Amino acid sequence: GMGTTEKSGIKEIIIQGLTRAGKPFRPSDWVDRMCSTYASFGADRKLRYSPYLKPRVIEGVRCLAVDLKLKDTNPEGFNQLMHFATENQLNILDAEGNSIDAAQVTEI
Repeated sequence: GMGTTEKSGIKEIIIQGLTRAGKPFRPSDWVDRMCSTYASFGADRKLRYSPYLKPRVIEGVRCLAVDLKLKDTNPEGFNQLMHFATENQLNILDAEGNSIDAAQVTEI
């Protein structure tokens, strides 16, 4: 804010389920889809949502937390996950839940 916020040390982010217009995106299971989308069967024919991805609730809105470690191991995956925010125009937040841009993330 007209001060030194030259980058940060963000290591977890939260894609809000609420748009830049302040209204909540649909379907309400969008958060559940992004888990499935990166899941796999764990050799026992049950799906296993990967650890780098979990639902939340904040201010009553659902939203999806994302671990930045996934970018180390599969940067393409996390990239496409970030892009989904820009798609539905969701408020990209950080670990505290301040509204940020994706440039503050995929450059660490």
